Amino acid sequence: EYHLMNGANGYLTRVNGKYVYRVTKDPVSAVFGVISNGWGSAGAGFGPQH
Repeated sequence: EYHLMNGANGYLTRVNGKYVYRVTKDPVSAVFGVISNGWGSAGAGFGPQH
């Protein structure tokens, strides 16, 4: 086939996209962001969202 026709490794490549979305949604990603950023809310962001 040809990539122009439909695109080789198109849907397969996007498979990782779903995993990324789930990871971002999870609080784990937020932790990496807060820790990496080095800036804490110390008010609302800090602790449970509630």
